Amino acid sequence: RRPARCYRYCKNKPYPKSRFCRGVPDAKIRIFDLGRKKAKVDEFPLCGHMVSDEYEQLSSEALEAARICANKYMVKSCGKDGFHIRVRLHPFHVIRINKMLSADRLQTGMRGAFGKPQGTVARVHIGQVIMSIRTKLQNKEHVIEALRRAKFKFPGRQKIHISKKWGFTKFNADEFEDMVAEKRLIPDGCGVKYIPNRGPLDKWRALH
Amino acid sequence: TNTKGKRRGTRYMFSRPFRKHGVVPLATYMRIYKKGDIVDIKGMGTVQKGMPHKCYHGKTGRVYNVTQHAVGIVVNKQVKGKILAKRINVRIEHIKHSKSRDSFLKRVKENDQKKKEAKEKGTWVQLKRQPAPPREAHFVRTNGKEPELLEPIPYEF
Amino acid sequence: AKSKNHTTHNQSRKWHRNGIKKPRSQRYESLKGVDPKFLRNMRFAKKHNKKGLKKMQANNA
Amino acid sequence: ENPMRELRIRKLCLNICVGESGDRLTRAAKVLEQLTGQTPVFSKARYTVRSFGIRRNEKIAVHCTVRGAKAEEILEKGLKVREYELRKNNFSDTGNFGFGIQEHIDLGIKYDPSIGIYGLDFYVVLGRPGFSIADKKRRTGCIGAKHRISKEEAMRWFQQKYDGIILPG
Amino acid sequence: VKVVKNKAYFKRYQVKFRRRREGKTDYYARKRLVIQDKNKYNTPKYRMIVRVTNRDIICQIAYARIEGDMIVCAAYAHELPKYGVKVGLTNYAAAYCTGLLLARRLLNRFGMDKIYEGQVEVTGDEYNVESIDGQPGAFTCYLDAGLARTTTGNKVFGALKGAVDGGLSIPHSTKRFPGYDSESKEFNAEVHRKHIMGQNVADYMRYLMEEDEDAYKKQFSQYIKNSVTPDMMEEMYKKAHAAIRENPVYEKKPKKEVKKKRWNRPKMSLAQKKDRVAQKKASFLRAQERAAES
RNA sequence: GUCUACGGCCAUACCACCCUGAACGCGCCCGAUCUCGUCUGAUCUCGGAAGCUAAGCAGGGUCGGGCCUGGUUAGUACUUGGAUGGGAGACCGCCUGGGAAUACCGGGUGCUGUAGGCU
RNA sequence: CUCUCGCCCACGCAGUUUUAUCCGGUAAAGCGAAUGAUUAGAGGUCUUGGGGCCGAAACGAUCUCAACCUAUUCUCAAACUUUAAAUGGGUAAGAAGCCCGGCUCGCUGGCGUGGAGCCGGGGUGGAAUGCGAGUGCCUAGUGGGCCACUUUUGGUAAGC
RNA sequence: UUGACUGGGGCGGUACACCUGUCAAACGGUAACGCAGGUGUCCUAAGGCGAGCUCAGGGAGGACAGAAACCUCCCGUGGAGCAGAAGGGCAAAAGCUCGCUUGAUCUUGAUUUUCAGUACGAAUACAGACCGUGAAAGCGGGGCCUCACGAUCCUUCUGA
RNA sequence: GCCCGGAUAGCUCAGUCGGUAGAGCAGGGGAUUCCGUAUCCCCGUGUCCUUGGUUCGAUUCCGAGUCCGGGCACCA
Ligand SMILES: [Mg+2]
Ligand SMILES: [Mg+2]
Ligand SMILES: [Mg+2]
Ligand SMILES: [Mg+2]
Ligand SMILES: [Mg+2]
Ligand SMILES: [Mg+2]
Ligand SMILES: [Mg+2]
Ligand SMILES: [Mg+2]
Ligand SMILES: [Mg+2]
Repeated sequence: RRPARCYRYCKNKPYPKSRFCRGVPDAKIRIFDLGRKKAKVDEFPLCGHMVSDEYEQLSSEALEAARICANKYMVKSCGKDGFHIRVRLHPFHVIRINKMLSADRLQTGMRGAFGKPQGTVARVHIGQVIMSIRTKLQNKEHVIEALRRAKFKFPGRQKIHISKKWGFTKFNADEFEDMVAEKRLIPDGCGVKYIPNRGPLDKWRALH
Repeated sequence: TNTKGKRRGTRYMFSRPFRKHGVVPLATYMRIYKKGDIVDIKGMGTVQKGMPHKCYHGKTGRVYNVTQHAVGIVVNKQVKGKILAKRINVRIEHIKHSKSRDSFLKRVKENDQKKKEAKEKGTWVQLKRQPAPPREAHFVRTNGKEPELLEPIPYEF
Repeated sequence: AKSKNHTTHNQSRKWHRNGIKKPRSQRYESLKGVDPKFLRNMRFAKKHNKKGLKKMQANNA
Repeated sequence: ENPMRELRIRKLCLNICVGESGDRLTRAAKVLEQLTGQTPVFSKARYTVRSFGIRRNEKIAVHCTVRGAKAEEILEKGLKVREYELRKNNFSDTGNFGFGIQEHIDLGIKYDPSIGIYGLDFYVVLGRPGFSIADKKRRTGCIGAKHRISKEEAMRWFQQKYDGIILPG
Repeated sequence: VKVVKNKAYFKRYQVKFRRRREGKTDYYARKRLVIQDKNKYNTPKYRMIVRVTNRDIICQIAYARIEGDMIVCAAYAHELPKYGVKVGLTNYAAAYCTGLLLARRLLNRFGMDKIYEGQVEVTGDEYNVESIDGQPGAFTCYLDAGLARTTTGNKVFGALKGAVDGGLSIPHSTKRFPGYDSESKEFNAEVHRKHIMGQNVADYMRYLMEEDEDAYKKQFSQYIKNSVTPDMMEEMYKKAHAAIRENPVYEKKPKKEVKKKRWNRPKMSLAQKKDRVAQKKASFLRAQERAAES
């Protein structure tokens, strides 16, 4: 397996797994949520992202080693089932190998040059989040140190950002409790389902 | 190399916009094309029988011939170093009236009548049109209040 | 002994070196390719307008 | 209180599905013609499955449809061999029903070993005055939810006429 | 719990036409029957719209414009009691007598009355009007049944022959007139001049006196109501063909007679329904607060 | 104030459910002798006029679903031209001009042409 | 060679813009919009797959995994797309035009209808900026290219 | 005499004639032994015209019948089919079944596509015959559209 | 150090028709015989390599990974 220097800066167009590729092996990440998936919304208020600084390609294999390095640290200190790690970007980009000498000039040179599939990597934009854990608010200094250990397994530069939302929802943490309180948000497991005031009135009659 | 076939680059442009498929509206056939009418070419994909080529889709020509179901249109084609006044037979569903001269025909109409309005009234109305002049020296009014101080917001991620 | 396949580099500037031209649309375009039944009537309209017309034309004109 | 909005028999349709054609499917059309008095029409397959002995376009079954006054006179034959009882799940979501029998000589047919024994499938659809607009050519329309007939409204009909039993097991 | 019904089938849905969803036309046969071959450039292609209904038949001549079809002249069958045929306004004889009314009224409007009188006596044979030279030409006109199954003896083809005997140049064949033997190839024109004067419904009266007078009162009650007796019926139509050929002009009733305007509901405003909701929300919270504390 | 016949634009007209429908009409409906067509007068075709607005149909209603249209998103994302701009690079900032899209929020909910009838 | 300017308006033309009017499916965006991918839980329950018991047995009675369904949620698409730029493409910006009168026709046809054709007359100032154009003949050399912004394809990368 | 292309040549392969989608950078054009494919046919109907009918799939039911037989209802914007490779297109249809047929005929030009603005091929709009189908307007000179093929010279048969 | 098919009881091997895992050796237990030889019969023994996808159905089909053996082999 070639170094991650070789399959770095996003050069080719996205070349995804479909009926045109048909021969690309499996990603080393196959599971993506590893804390307690069963949690509700109010059990883990704060969340913490690690944010990309540059536009590059992360391998599926580097995302495997990253979440393991974060899963291991947080069961040491926050304890098991006291967190919810979620790796957010998925590998869909197929890299190729022009696998020469399959010490000789004998196979070809660059004659038939288009490669066989070699693995899957993930195209990342600037400011896009990679990993996201969510815990109690008592565990804030364990958020960063989990993701600080996870950032040494990625190429390039990442910044770790404690977010301003409530959990893995999209609503702000200062006014969530004030606004889930009356009607506007209902909790269904690990997320929050917004209800507007423009549907049919019978679901408002089912509420209250 | 690149397969010199008719209907080659048209995965999208001989196709309907979306949710207007099905059989064509009938006013397209109840259109009146005489000689010298400026028409433009937009070939559909429902009628197979007379679609022009992918070279004329979006060009605009001039009718020289009208027949039972189609119209001869003389268009200009950019071939390499020169252009060619080329004539094509196109069925009637693939074209329409270009509105491009109808905003000239209105002015000529309301231009000549306004020209003889200056003969009876005696003026110098200057019917030739002009581009946008620089803005006139006008006057703003900040009545009562005072202007709003805005300043650049700080950076938060 | 491989060569270069196809470019259009330098080709656009030698088109405009002599100035790509409009085709010189000139008054009275010809009737080439107009459908014959319309065309066969119209010259019957031409070979009878000089002959049997001009005594009952100028007195109206 | 509800005038000219009443359940009437729209048609009664019958079939026998034989696994093959030839001799056996032919004299089964003789049976179904004796119940009705009009000639059968031959249905056929469209999936050769190679596990039923079937083949595509091979004439697999016979069926006919009976309307009007003769539909009820074959239906009342069918409700006495089954003894005026159905189950609750013979009443479909659109309201219309069916029950099916075995040994067709339990219905009025005399026996013949050269003919044999076949099983019918009586299937009744229900109707009101106004159901023709879903099958009319010119201005075809849907039926309106207040005019369509329900499962529970056809079983309250089969209790009313024919004094049936629902047998809710 | 069962399957994945629609929920965004409406997001992509493409409705057909206002006139296909209502079911009147087809637009496949309209496109081939209405649009002018455009090296004639303005000359209108004229139709004969024939539509039978329950209790009426409607005959119209229309042509197409781009803002809608234009109708030249129309003839109905509720009008037709004014010429004598007072009852049975959907049978084959009323259909033919509407087509002659629709043909004579048009040529009165265009001034072609004394030319093009057609076939004055009704023989049922294939009459075909031609163009007398020096005068205006025959009115050319094209039939459409629209959406009706044009089997032989369809009464849309009765109104096809009242037109043709009136002087409308309509191309047609005699193959679909009642009186065309299917397995033979002959056209029995005598069956058609029987069929055109309604002796078949006179014989269906005659078949019902001598068999069962009770069914002859169940059906045919309004023939007996005024006076229609099946020997008189063949002359009553023939006395109506004389009447429509001498005055087709269609006077009109002066139609004013009332000034009142209220029958159905107006669409309530935004504010009138926005406060209906706050009215409903009020009644829900007063039954949950009060009637569950008590 | 609406309808029928024929239409133009083709969801602001559709879908689902619920109320209302004076008069004309349009319908359901009643029949199978002829015309015609079916395994079946159900459809199609043909004779009617005993019923009925129950359906269709027409109006209206739903904190309606869609569709239509405008705010927000957003001068954001991209982008024309420019620099001996930054930076190991990846790419980023600026000058000069243009300039989107969703979630989310608001408003709408068929218009009319020719001919004819009711009020 | 044909002409245009020598001294209240250029015949004309254009690697340009403005004014209008058409064209397009890339960048972005989208997937709680179709197609193709894909992560998580919550609710619901016909059920089957498999357990837990009241039990000779009974879809008599009670839980769980899964499958399905519904509303949400993460992530994508050169050979997907509702939506959709910027740059770009075609046309138009008058006298070959506009209006009026008449007449030919074997084409068209209810029709002094339709449409072309020809003859006669009536009114010239018709976006900005710049420039003199139009045409015809004879014709050599050439038919190995190479580099740079930016856009891109193969390649780990290359003074490829 | 012993082909050419070719990341030297050979071996291999066909990028040697042709079609679809992408590359291709929103007109058109545009390369590599670039990517995913297809062609050297099949069809008297799978051609032509009319009429009738709706498809995939799913739900609830119906003797043997069960995941898969047949019948029936309801839902069904194309999720099926249209000979095939793909794209476009298509619902009283261009799909399915049936009824009649041979326009898959004779003949002169024009035009488009590739383009040098040559040919072959393929296609378009006509016009002059003779016919089909249909009540009719119409539609039809092969296949729903984009590929399905071939000069001089020679031979062969046909035509006045 | 690249490709062609194979991964199955203690072994080995066929078939894993999209619907059971069965020949045969080795051990076990009988029967047979005066007693044994052979023989005969029955029993025992399959994560059918690992996981993912495709239908009341996959070890079987599909295609990933691991493993085992078998191989394309120029003038210089
Ligand atoms: Mg009969
Ligand atoms: Mg009959
Ligand atoms: Mg009846
Ligand atoms: Mg009603
Ligand atoms: Mg009602
Ligand atoms: Mg409404
Ligand atoms: Mg709404
Ligand atoms: Mg720039
Ligand atoms: Mg510079």
